[PDB]
Amino acid sequence: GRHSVVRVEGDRAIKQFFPAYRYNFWKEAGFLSLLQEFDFVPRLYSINPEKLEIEMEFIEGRPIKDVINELNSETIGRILDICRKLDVLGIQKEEMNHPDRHIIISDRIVFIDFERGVIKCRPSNLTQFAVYLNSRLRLMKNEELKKLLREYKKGFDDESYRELRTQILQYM
Amino acid sequence: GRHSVVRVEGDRAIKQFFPAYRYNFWKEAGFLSLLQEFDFVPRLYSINPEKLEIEMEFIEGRPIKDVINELNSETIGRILDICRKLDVLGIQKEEMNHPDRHIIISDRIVFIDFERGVIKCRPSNLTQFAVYLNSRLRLMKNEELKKLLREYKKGFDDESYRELRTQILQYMK
Ligand SMILES: Nc1ncnc2c1ncn2[C@@H]1O[C@H](COP(=O)(O)OP(=O)(O)OP(=O)(O)O)[C@@H](O)[C@H]1O
Ligand SMILES: Nc1ncnc2c1ncn2[C@@H]1O[C@H](COP(=O)(O)OP(=O)(O)OP(=O)(O)O)[C@@H](O)[C@H]1O
Ligand SMILES: [Cl-]
Repeated sequence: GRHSVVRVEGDRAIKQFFPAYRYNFWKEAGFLSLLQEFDFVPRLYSINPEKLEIEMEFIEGRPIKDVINELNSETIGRILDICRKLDVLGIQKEEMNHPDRHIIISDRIVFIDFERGVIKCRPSNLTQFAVYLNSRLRLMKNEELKKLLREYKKGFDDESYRELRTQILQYM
Repeated sequence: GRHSVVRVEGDRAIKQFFPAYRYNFWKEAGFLSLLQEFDFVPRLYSINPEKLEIEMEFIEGRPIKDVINELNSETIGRILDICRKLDVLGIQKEEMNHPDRHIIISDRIVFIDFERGVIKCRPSNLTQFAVYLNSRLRLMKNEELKKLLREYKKGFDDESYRELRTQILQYMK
């Protein structure tokens, strides 16, 4: 169930939303704009509301699904850090338990696809990503995971994050 | 000390940010985009990051600074409702205690200037705007307002919004 068609021209990815998804067009544009101050989203080049088209930087890399088993704890911690950033910012990207196509890995790490984003006081980017990570790497038992995730969600502060971070990385 | 120059071509306001305020260009673009589903912001037409330009709908109306003392309580209540809507959405627009130039009034009510916005769990749109209103209309003592605004921030649900809305409007001439 897709909301858009993405084509590539030169160095740009052009995402054209179907007309029934104008709502998602604007959230994609909005959250990409609000995240330009950081290095973990594509550069945004243009919006065209009449065509529901967003033109942005094409990110060269591998999607997380193709290399998840080869990522070192270095790189996993950098991804966890980005999720924590989104949590702190108030942006619930959604589908972070299925980031398969939406984390692009090279020398850098870039997230794509913000069209389902919503603003939330306590987003679920880290906890959703943790579920995906445990499903793919089988780092621990679900109950142990929910213990750590309930601890982070209750505290939702840097201390609670640093504890959860090191605890996920230790299972690697 | 402004962050931009705004010019008008046809029915469009074109806001061009100075290069030192690229950061604010993106917040203006972002929050206008996130608010296009609502009718109280300009339509956004285009962004040009190389020029730090945003092209948007020109809003015809009178700025609130020019009509505040003549606005009726129904109209004030509509403005309060828009501040509440931003509160519920999580968008702190900032400078709502100096909205003089940034609320444009006609048959409709439209807010402009989101370049200083920030996401917050409990924004201060309504609480800042209440201070502007008390400064211009002299509704009550500063201490009374401050109690009412803390009660709103403590509750922050629809019922406690309605209470603060009523408490503010009841004092109007
Ligand atoms: N900036 C980009 N750089 C590189 N590849 C991109 C970029 N944007 C999109 N793509 C590619 O295009 C695909 C489709 O884009 P995207 O994932 O944003 O939408 P989708 O999930 O297919 O559709 P929707 O979310 O609208 O239902 C991505 O999975 C990715 O392979
Ligand atoms: N969409 C619009 N429709 C009509 N007039 C507009 C619009 N956008 C801006 N203006 C006019 O241009 C003026 C300047 O724009 P704006 O206040 O957004 O930016 P600014 O002068 O850089 O302010 P600040 O530095 O406080 O952000 C406004 O006070 C208003 O008179
Ligand atoms: Cl009246």
